[PDB]
Amino acid sequence: MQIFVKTATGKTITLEVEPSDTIENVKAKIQDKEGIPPDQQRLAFAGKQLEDGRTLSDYNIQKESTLHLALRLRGG
Repeated sequence: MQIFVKTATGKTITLEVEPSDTIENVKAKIQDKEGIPPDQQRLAFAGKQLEDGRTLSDYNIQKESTLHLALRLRGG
């Protein structure tokens, strides 16, 4: 039903996407939440590189399972 994307800051974010809206949707639903635009973020699953252009539910996403997110540097 839902999923969990945990930022590199250690903050947990409960997310809700469609099974076939592509990984791109996982980044878009967080763009409004954390405000961080695309590209500045990156997704993974237990270390497995996730990629857009494929059905996320067929890729690695599972029911209420945990994913791993990476963000940009602070810059200073």
